Amino acid sequence: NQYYGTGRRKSSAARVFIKPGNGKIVINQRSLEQYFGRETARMVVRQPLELVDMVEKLDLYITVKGGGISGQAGAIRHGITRALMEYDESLRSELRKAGFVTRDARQVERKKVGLRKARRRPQFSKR
Amino acid sequence: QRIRIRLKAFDHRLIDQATAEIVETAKRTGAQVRGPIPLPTRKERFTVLISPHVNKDARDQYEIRTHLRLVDIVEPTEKTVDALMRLDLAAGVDVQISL
Amino acid sequence: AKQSMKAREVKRVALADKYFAKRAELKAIISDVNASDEDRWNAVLKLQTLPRDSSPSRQRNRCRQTGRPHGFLRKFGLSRIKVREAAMRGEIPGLKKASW
Amino acid sequence: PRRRVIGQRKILPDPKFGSELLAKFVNILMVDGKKSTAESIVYSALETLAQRSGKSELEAFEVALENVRPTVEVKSRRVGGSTYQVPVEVRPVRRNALAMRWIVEAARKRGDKSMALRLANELSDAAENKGTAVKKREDVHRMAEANKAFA
Amino acid sequence: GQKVHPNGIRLGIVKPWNSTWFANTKEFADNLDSDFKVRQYLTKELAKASVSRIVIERPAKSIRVTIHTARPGIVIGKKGEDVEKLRKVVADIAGVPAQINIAEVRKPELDAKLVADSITSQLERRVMFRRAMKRAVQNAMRLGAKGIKVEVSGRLGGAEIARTEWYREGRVPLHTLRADIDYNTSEAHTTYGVIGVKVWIFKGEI
Amino acid sequence: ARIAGINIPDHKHAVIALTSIYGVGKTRSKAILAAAGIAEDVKISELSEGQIDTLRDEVAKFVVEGDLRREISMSIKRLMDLGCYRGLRHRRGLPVRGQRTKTNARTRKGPRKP
Amino acid sequence: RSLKKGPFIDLHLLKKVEKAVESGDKKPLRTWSRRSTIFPNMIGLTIAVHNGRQHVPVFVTDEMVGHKLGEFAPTRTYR
RNA sequence: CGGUCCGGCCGGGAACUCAAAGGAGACUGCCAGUGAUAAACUGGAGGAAGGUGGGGAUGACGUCAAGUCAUCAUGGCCCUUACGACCAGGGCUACACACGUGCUACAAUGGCGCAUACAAAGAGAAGCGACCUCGCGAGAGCAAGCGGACCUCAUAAAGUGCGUCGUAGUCCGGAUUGGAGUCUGCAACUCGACUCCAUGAAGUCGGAAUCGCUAGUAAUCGUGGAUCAGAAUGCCACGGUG
Ligand SMILES: [Mg+2]
Ligand SMILES: [Mg+2]
Ligand SMILES: [Mg+2]
Ligand SMILES: [Mg+2]
Ligand SMILES: [Mg+2]
Ligand SMILES: [Mg+2]
Ligand SMILES: [Mg+2]
Repeated sequence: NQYYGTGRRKSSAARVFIKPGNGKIVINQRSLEQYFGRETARMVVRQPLELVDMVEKLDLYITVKGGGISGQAGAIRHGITRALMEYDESLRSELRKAGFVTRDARQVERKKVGLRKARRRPQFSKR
Repeated sequence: QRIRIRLKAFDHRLIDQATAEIVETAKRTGAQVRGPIPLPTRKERFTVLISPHVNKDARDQYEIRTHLRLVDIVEPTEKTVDALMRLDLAAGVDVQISL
Repeated sequence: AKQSMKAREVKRVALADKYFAKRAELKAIISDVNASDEDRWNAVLKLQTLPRDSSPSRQRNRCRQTGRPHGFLRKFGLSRIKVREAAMRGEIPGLKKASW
Repeated sequence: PRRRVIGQRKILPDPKFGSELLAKFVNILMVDGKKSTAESIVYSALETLAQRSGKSELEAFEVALENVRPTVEVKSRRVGGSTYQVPVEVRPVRRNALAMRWIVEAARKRGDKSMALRLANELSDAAENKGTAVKKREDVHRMAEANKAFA
Repeated sequence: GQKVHPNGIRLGIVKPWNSTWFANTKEFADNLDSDFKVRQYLTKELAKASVSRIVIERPAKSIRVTIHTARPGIVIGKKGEDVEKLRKVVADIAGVPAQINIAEVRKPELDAKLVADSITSQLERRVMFRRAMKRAVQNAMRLGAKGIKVEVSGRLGGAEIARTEWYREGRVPLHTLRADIDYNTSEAHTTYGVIGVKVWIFKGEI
Repeated sequence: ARIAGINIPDHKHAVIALTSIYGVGKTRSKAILAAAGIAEDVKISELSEGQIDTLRDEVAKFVVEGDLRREISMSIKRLMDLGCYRGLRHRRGLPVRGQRTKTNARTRKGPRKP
Repeated sequence: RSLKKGPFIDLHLLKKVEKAVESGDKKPLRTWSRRSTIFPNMIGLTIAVHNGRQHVPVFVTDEMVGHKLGEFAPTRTYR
């Protein structure tokens, strides 16, 4: 049976499936390099596969909807780590230290009445 | 074939209680019942100026949540059709019959 | 608003359904058909002879109680002030103070 | 910062070499929240600087940084109507932060063809200590040795 | 400062709506003006009949008016004599058929609208405002209210400089959403202007 | 290089070099090089006298330079002699199209004076 | 400025232009119609166009065809 | 998993994303240090979340005879063959100027051309209006679906890939004006929006002085909505990068 872990950050939601053998990455029926045009966004998904060793040890079928580049990439990082604990559960110690277990609750703040943006207040005039 | 019931109500604890009545009445009188399916709520937001004259930043922000429920009954048994038709449901719930 | 300004709207509605709903719409679609009559129509001329208030665009959306021509909401048919007044009394169904 | 005694946000290291100091530098250069185009200018300037100075991309940054890094600065203090400039010893963290900030501000004030070129030539001038950025550490030094009595 | 309507803020928490019907954007405005027009008729007709609340619900293509009153006998009449003449014109105003229900208001001295309307009707008879307020407070506290607050604003007793006076007995936690606060207004149209009555009755938490 | 209205185009790319004429913007410059069979990303260098005159004959079709300047000025004077609103404003040095004069109308009025 | 599908003209003024052609040129034609487009059948006539208070008499010319009657009657007094 | 027009598209599967109702959870509870053994603070463990976790709603007695008799209601006063009422045209859009709030800039962290990856939240029958066809285009003709997690508005733009311009009042910047048009509307002269062609102002970063913002904030980049026949650089709301 497939090892599953859900990951999300911002408005992005990523589903991660783990199966042993090879070092393949398929994101929404596309390759890792084909989907993300940034190498910084490519390295964040490679992050869980550093502390926990993998070169050609296990494959990953991943799908992500919503948000943007860093949002989707960040969501996948959380998913892999959740699928990794699903497979062992003793990997929690190494995953906490790196801060990948934690869901980043940072969402965009709402626009408030009287304000130009979320916090940006219109220019003040004394006289 | 199949009978499609679409429920709309501004109150949530009124829609699923009237839905519970439709699902139970159908499954009791021997019918195949799919759902209660919870469809997305349409949040009609409104922003009104709270002052009768001037005071642009002072505002009241309201919403009208329109809750949606889908109940699909597979077996149109005469024991089920007649049981559902003579059912007294909350006056604040709109029922859409889809054949 | 004024009783006269309220009455002026009743006249603008009565004439909107009498002509520009069943008669003036027929001559405006005609003044658009390229296939038939490209010069001798008189439909553009006979539209003028019809009362002015009869046009639907000449009507102003006014608060259904006070007559306020400003701060109108179609959803309730009232101005922001009388919307708030009824909202707080629970006279508007499903409407409550929202926060997100 | 009156009552609240806050710490400091630990930022993620550089995606290329893994330097926290460079991650501070890309952010300092960054404008309009465009990190992609910001690291593209920092990496192109580092590629043109290390090549035209004899490799060691981490060390070529460090040589230019040691010349702009200040030791002392003045703090404006109104005691008796008059505004006194008190000389104060800067902390190691802010030492680098001021050094990096002047490198970016001096390269922005340059007249070259690109920001990757403007940065490289400013990092070249700082490595030999003869630019607008090393002069900003110099003016800060003359201000501190003057008000040396009010220490 | 300015306070939030105690009824409005509690709608959905511990307070119910006065309009329970559902409608789409199409007839929402048409129903709202029909609601205003029906309440307007009934408040004018049943003025001496102590009407506290009016609830409108629309089952399909019909209107179901639930008149909350402290004097149901005068509203009903001689074996439905008065209910029949009311329903007949409610159906005319609304367009759709009408069905009027009468809900008994047991302790009216605990109803905000009825307390407020009592102060208003007293101020128009030339009673002293301080006496009217104290009587409203005392009657409510002796009948079980956990608290009461009554406010009268503008030209009190004919005075040239308008004042805002208030009497408060018990607990009135206006910040606790959980609390049952019954709030209503009334206007006394006096020979020397308009006097605004505001009543808050705290009945207990949850 | 010298085309139609006396002007001497620089040794820049064909499409930008042709915009130098008064009466040819970005659209006419793209259409003139498409009709004469010349590339847009090619300089004045290599463009022989046989390729210059074929563009001169192409640009001769539309009113350019001095011929266009008098045509624009004629329509301005026409409004002015007519006595129309549009003419009374070309005569008063104020915004003709309808723009506000209470404030910001400095392009037409010119720089302010106390 | 408008759709090519028919230039606009008021019927009360168009009938006044017709009556002036057959019966010959009279005194200035008192009209409030500022929205009407000038036609070739107007050249030579004196149309008194309103400004808000008085009727500005304008002698129709061939170059005036296509323009509105209200362009030759100033609405705002500026001195 | 079975079948492929390689489209979840069709049988199916209720696993997962999500939808929306109910419920759990975080309390200085644990440990340690500081501190009058107290309160509390600091750090750590566990935990998705840690010290009111993030945001909102909530605004005490009262202050400024502070704002609103032009939303409405109303004591008093005033007009009542007129301060009322109807109509056409005009004005609210005037322009020697001064101040406040904004948008767009002054450019290579950028302009342009082609190729292309990734949202969120809304609106809709007197409506949103696809596909197809015509027009450089704004649009127009023809005409499906959809009172809507189904259909439509609607291609997100920043970003990334390649090429070009090479510090120039410029392939920056778009004002102003000339010519021709589109749509809505009885009707676009005064005084609408938008398109096409041409024009190519000022401005190369702003004196004295001054404003916002402490984290998913500022900065920037798009998207939707209310009003609305038509008329957003305003307002209200939304996520992207950060
Ligand atoms: Mg009135
Ligand atoms: Mg209108
Ligand atoms: Mg040109
Ligand atoms: Mg929940
Ligand atoms: Mg509180
Ligand atoms: Mg005052
Ligand atoms: Mg340009």
